[PDB]
Amino acid sequence: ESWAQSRDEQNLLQQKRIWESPLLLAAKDNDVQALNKLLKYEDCKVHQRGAMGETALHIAALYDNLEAAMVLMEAAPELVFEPMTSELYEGQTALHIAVVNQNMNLVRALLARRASVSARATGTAFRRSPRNLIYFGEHPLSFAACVNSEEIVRLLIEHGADIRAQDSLGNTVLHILILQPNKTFACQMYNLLLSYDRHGDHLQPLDLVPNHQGLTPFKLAGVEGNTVMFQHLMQKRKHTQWTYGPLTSTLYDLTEIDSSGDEQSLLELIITTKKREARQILDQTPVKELVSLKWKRYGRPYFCMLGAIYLLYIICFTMCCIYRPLKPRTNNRTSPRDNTLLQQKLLQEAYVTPKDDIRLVGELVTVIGAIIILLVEVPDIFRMGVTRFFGQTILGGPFHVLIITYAFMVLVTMVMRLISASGEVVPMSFALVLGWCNVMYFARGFQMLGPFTIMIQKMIFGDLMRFCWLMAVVILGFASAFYIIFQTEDPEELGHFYDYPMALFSTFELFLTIIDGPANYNVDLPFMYSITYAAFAIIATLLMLNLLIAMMGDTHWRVAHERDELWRAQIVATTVMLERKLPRCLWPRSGICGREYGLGDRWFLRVEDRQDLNRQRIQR
Amino acid sequence: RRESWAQSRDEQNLLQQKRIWESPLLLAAKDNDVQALNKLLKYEDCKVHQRGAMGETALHIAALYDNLEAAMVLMEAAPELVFEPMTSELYEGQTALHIAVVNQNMNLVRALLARRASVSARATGTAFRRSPRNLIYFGEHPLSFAACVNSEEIVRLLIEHGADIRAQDSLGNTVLHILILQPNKTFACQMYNLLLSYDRHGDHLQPLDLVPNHQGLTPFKLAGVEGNTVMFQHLMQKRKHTQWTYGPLTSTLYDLTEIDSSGDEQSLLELIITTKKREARQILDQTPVKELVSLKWKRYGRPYFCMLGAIYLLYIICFTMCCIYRPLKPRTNNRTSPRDNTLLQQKLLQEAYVTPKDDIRLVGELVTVIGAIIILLVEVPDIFRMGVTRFFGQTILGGPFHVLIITYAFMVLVTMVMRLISASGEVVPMSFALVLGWCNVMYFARGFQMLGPFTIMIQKMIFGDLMRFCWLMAVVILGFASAFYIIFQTEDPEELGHFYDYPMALFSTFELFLTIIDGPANYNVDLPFMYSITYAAFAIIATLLMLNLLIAMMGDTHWRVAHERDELWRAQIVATTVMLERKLPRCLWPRSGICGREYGLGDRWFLRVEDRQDLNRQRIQRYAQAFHTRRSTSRSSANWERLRQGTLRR
Amino acid sequence: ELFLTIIDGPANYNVDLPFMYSITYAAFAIIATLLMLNLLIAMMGDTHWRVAHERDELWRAQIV
Amino acid sequence: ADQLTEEQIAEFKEAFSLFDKDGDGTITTKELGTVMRSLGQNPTEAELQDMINEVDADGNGTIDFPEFLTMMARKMKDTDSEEEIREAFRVFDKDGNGYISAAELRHVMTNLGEKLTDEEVDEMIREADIDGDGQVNYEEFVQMMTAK
Ligand SMILES: CC(C)CCC[C@@H](C)[C@H]1CC[C@H]2[C@@H]3CC=C4C[C@@H](OC(=O)CCC(=O)O)CC[C@]4(C)[C@H]3CC[C@]12C
Ligand SMILES: CC(C)CCC[C@@H](C)[C@H]1CC[C@H]2[C@@H]3CC=C4C[C@@H](OC(=O)CCC(=O)O)CC[C@]4(C)[C@H]3CC[C@]12C
Ligand SMILES: CC(C)CCC[C@@H](C)[C@H]1CC[C@H]2[C@@H]3CC=C4C[C@@H](OC(=O)CCC(=O)O)CC[C@]4(C)[C@H]3CC[C@]12C
Ligand SMILES: CC(C)CCC[C@@H](C)[C@H]1CC[C@H]2[C@@H]3CC=C4C[C@@H](OC(=O)CCC(=O)O)CC[C@]4(C)[C@H]3CC[C@]12C
Ligand SMILES: CC(C)CCC[C@@H](C)[C@H]1CC[C@H]2[C@@H]3CC=C4C[C@@H](OC(=O)CCC(=O)O)CC[C@]4(C)[C@H]3CC[C@]12C
Ligand SMILES: CC(C)CCC[C@@H](C)[C@H]1CC[C@H]2[C@@H]3CC=C4C[C@@H](O)CC[C@]4(C)[C@H]3CC[C@]12C
Ligand SMILES: CC(C)CCC[C@@H](C)[C@H]1CC[C@H]2[C@@H]3CC=C4C[C@@H](O)CC[C@]4(C)[C@H]3CC[C@]12C
Ligand SMILES: [Ca+2]
Ligand SMILES: [Ca+2]
Ligand SMILES: [Ca+2]
Ligand SMILES: [Ca+2]
Ligand SMILES: [Ca+2]
Ligand SMILES: [Ca+2]
Repeated sequence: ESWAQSRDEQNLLQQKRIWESPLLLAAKDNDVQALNKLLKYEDCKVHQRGAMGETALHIAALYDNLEAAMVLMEAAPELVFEPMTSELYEGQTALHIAVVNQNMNLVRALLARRASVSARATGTAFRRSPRNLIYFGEHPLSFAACVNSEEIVRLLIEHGADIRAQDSLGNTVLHILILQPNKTFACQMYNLLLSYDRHGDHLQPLDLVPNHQGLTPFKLAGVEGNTVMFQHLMQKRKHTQWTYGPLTSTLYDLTEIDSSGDEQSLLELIITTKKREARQILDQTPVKELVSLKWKRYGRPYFCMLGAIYLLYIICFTMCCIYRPLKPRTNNRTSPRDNTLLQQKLLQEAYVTPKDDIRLVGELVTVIGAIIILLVEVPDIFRMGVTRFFGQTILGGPFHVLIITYAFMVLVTMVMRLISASGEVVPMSFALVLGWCNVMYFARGFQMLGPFTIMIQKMIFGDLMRFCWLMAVVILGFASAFYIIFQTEDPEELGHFYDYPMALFSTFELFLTIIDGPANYNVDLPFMYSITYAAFAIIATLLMLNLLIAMMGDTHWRVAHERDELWRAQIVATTVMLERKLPRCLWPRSGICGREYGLGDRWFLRVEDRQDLNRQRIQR
Repeated sequence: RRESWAQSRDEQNLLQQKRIWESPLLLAAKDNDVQALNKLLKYEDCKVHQRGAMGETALHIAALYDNLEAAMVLMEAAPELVFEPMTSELYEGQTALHIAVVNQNMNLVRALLARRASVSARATGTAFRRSPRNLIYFGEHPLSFAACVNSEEIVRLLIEHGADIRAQDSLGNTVLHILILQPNKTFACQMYNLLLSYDRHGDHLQPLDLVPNHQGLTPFKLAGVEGNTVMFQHLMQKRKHTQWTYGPLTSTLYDLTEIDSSGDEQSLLELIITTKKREARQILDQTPVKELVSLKWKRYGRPYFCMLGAIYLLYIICFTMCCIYRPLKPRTNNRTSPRDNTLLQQKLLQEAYVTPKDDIRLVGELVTVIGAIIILLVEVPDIFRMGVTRFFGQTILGGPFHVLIITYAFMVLVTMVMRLISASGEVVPMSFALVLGWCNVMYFARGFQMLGPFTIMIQKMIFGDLMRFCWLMAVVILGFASAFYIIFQTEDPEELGHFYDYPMALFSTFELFLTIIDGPANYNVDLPFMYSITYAAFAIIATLLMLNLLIAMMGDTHWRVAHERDELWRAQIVATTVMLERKLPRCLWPRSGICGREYGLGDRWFLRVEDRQDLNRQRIQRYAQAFHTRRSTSRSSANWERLRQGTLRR
Repeated sequence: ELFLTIIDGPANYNVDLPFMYSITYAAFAIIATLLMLNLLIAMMGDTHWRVAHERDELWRAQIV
Repeated sequence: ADQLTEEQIAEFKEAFSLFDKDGDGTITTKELGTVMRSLGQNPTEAELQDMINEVDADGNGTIDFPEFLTMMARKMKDTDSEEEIREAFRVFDKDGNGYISAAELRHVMTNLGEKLTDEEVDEMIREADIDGDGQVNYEEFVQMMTAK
């Protein structure tokens, strides 16, 4: 709220400064005859800062007043050499404004008076944000290349520009050309900046130099999701080898795409970011084949061997929960009368049995398995997600949360068996249905079961965390309505509703119809019941439950195009993860080394494709 | 074991490039460098027979990088340079003439034929053989290359300089076979007509468009197996024999000498049905073949498929009533296994057919054993012949109803054993033989157009959106069934006995997944507290989440594959008519068509189709004037623009 | 009735059913509620929007 | 004719088909006169000889399909299209014949979701079809993808 209020009371305040000032209003419009009158005074108090710190020359610049701006420069002190000395518009010189106004003769007139081509326009409405509609940059040539001014970039370089110009975020000028929304005109201005870049003082030149987080222009085109700029950068790294009729051969340099051993790569940065256009670089011409080489060869044969160890782990956890030690009850079942059926209790400490020694192996396996999960997952959340910054890993991938909770509940029921606590079935009931439903994680190396596990986590957090708010509205109203009808009644004939906890679990099963319903037929039921259960059966069994079939049915055909690229982005997230954890003796480097075959020190992957001979007749 | 192949080809292409830069003449040949070739070839130690990484000389590099100016220098200096095929396990045979051809244009191909070239050069290597491998299959011989690159000027230039238009390949494919299986079909038709023009009526015994390959398969039957709809319409224009044109009414006369099911020669309808490559079923909607199958189905195909649909249906009822009236005898000892775990009170008779009622069943039981052998004598000679289970990878994977009817006649002859040797477990093989027996009534529901495309959809759910569901069902009902078991392990299984045994706990949890029982509830004993939580989670992600999603999967699929099933059903009419024509004798099935003896057209069978053709004056006005020398629309137009930006932005 | 789930299902714990029943009812739990009852929801759901232009102009001929 | 793509040849071959009413690849002087009479205008039997001997480069009096194809380069329509549209048609056209079908537009709509019924697909063609065959040409498809 507070920022939008602060803008609008200040964008109108500097307009109020114009109407109360003689020459600022004479700069708002042309007004040439009164402008000569005012300047021949004793002292005009020429600075007289308004609401954002601008002079009369900035007003003549911003409202495209070329006629007034020529006049003020002869009667000028250092106004030409002068930033806006205030908040949000800060550092913005008159050279900056005339550049963004896209066509000026004042930009030649200002730089005639040796104007500052180095001026840090670091206010608050220049920083990239959702608060600010434009990230034009920080420097004049950062401005001029983004607004597609061909002539001014030719003219700023001529008057001694600042072609590198790292910034508050460390962004180079070529970084800011990727952050623009008009992707086509960026491709023309990209090559125009490298022509004046050539060489001489190496410093890994400007298509290599990173920003203040570490990111080349090629890697920044990937993260933000720029696709038209991405194919233009690929042309520099490809290398055609031989053409044989249709059958060509390209020798793509696989340097900034493949993770060497460290030092975050392009494939590791598409996954961590979450933009929709970000997961589209995964269908371009070197990246499409690179994933399918690492998944066919060292992917699925290391992800099916890893899935078969986990399923052999979850059975030796289940079988030591089936044969868990119990003893008959020694507490005199006259304890509350006719209302309990507990006939067997839990042993204190009794392992002297050869059957128990075989089981004792089975518990010691599944406990060591509970440490190793917390040694490969919890040291990752120490550095990123300490207590609540795991929230991104909460919402992004749920299988981090479930596999930690599984190894946590094993350690909770490890403490309760060492100190002989009472309730072990409360940890184990969580420890089983969490532990078997993690086999759904290993349903992503299969095109059979791939896009079905994505639809399950879309229904739960899109169409069943929606239906279960208007379900609990219904089944708490009727559950308190059915309770107060059968309250003045025998609870041994139709005992569905005899206390308010069980009346919430009768009505919950009547909403989903997984019980038959209250019907005795040997006793006269209350008259109010047959009315209000008829109205219950209509808005549960007939209205809302068949509405949820029509909503899961409508969503499933609507985002079926989306799940087919949500699955192929889960192949990359699995390919990268096994690449990091596994050593270097297994998992050889993808590609072909280029040292032996006299080409360099890089890593190369080639592709050979036919180009459909009618295309050659279009290449006339 | 097989992925070293993709590496080792890519090892050679880089090793080829390295040998170029570490050589004076090859680097001179990769570029033009016409000053440098005259510089080097006046020396003595220059090996002009320099073998690179594949066998490449200087002229190949001059050709593959199409340097015709560098080619003229090398042909003057090296005489044996049009010769010398490559050697390595990749490209073999391939001379400099092939490379000058494949680039669709060279003046070198006019130059090399002048310098005594070699057009018999079989380019047979591991890079010119069709497979899920190399992206191209152009052929072996230099004419086969010039044909399938759309080179109309080069093929005329090859036959004049002593070519061979007939010579086959390692596969046995001729020139005209290669033109059919190219991916550019309409330019293959113009090259087809040109390559027959230079045949000039050879006396070579069925001239060149009847000659088979090593499989034994004409060019006309190669447009059909592969899926060439463009070639099949072109090859048919030689067959038709159009009779008369009474205004807007023609009467063509097709030639069923290779289309119709002939004798022991495998006809064209027998080759499409026994083939993959889904584009092959597009041939079954073509103007001689659509009218042939429909006239073999309405007449002789359907009334025989109902007289087999009724003999089999009177066979199952004769087999059902021999299971209903099977022999039972009361229990002997006296309930020896303890109470509450034993309720069977009959048992099976050792051998007792001594009553007049059993001899009626003895008639009925001998029918279903004789009929069981007949099933195993008409289909098991295909599993006797084409492999047991290792060589037999065809009919198991192809036809689902083959398996169910061999299984049926296996379960009857298990029961034949157990009745004679007097076993005990006879209730088990009769449990299979009834559900297997009555679900082959689903086989005889493909001739009825109503029930036809419904059995198509059922086998696309079983092998589709139900085994995409049955894996993530068995995950859930192994988790929760082990969760409901351990809670009720410490309880009393006499008022709630759904979970007292882990085979039983799998059975009640599977039923609660489908809601085909009610649910554990007592309402007289206060249940365990953890049950009310873990069943409430199991009620949401089974009844509300995962079962209603399975309605959404079968509902999304059914409108997507909704015209494929009408293509799959009409391809099972062909699969039925061909089968019924073979196994039935010729005395019941007349050969379709009209003979040519008494009408004086030869020995070949014909089929007459008449069709009121058309109008559209507007079309023929556009072409004859060249000859002439000296609202639902608003709904439809909205659908075009949704395709328009849907296409130009992708 | 088991094909349509308009009764529960043959289940009589405290006596042991024969072994072949739980196999052949599990296959009749699938060609069932699961397969051929949800296919009928999809088939009636497919047709209800295919003929939706027709069922209106077939109603206007039930006024004439 | 040195520039003809796969589309216009697949249109001219079908245009050669309905114009030829004896099934082979030879246009007689008589069967050219059969079509001309159906246009309402009459031949004179020397006008038929005029139009055949205009382009009969081999010298047989029977217009073969290569001499028919180079004839439509003389009476050419035009060549003005875009390279992305011609590629977009070959994606839609499954069986490589230069025509889109009623079952070849129900495929494209199904990949885009769009839930089309059989009735609107036949209503799409009635705004696409020009000459009136229920079968979209290449020129009928270029006319819709940029114009209307
Ligand atoms: C005691 C002995 C038998 C060791 C048995 C090994 C298993 C109990 C553990 C060892 C390493 C574990 C794996 C370590 C890390 C991961 C990644 C983890 O990834 C996520 O959190 C999901 C989201 C994503 O990363 O994309 C999923 C479980 C998995 C495969 C674990 C599955 C269970 C494994 C195989
Ligand atoms: C959407 C609705 C309008 C369509 C059909 C609704 C009817 C089937 C429902 C609505 C009101 C119901 C009635 C409301 C009250 C009662 C009393 C009910 O119980 C008693 O008779 C109470 C006293 C006793 O048991 O003696 C018996 C059924 C009956 C007639 C109900 C029968 C079912 C009715 C007619
Ligand atoms: C003892 C008396 C009653 C005579 C018994 C003979 C018939 C009742 C049986 C014996 C042979 C059977 C036929 C054997 C072979 C076949 C082909 C078979 O074809 C397939 O399964 C093809 C499936 C596919 O192609 O996918 C279907 C059943 C059928 C017609 C059978 C139908 C029933 C027949 C005529
Ligand atoms: C392969 C097809 C049939 C579908 C696979 C789905 C599985 C998840 C289902 C169907 C087959 C079922 C099994 C079939 C046989 C049995 C044995 C049967 O156990 C008994 O002997 C119960 C005792 C009794 O019935 O009295 C019931 C559970 C179980 C494991 C079933 C558990 C659930 C299974 C594995
Ligand atoms: C978005 C949210 C609101 C989801 C909506 C779900 C609720 C409508 C359901 C889901 C879990 C249910 C609960 C699951 C477990 C229990 C415990 C259950 O057991 C008892 O407290 C009684 C003790 C006994 O049985 O001896 C009483 C009902 C209750 C609160 C259920 C009430 C209805 C709940 C809250
Ligand atoms: C309360 C105890 C006894 C059982 C409760 C089960 C709950 C907590 C567990 C068990 C099954 C789980 C779900 C199983 C499957 C999926 C789909 C996957 O793509 C994301 C996680 C998600 C969405 C899980 C969310 C948490 C979940 C609902
Ligand atoms: C285990 C015993 C007792 C009974 C099990 C029966 C099972 C194995 C049999 C009986 C009914 C059969 C199905 C009946 C119908 C069809 C439709 C057909 O187009 C494909 C096969 C398919 C899908 C069958 C698959 C196998 C099947 C499910
Ligand atoms: Ca129900
Ligand atoms: Ca019920
Ligand atoms: Ca003619
Ligand atoms: Ca001619
Ligand atoms: Ca087509
Ligand atoms: Ca048309």
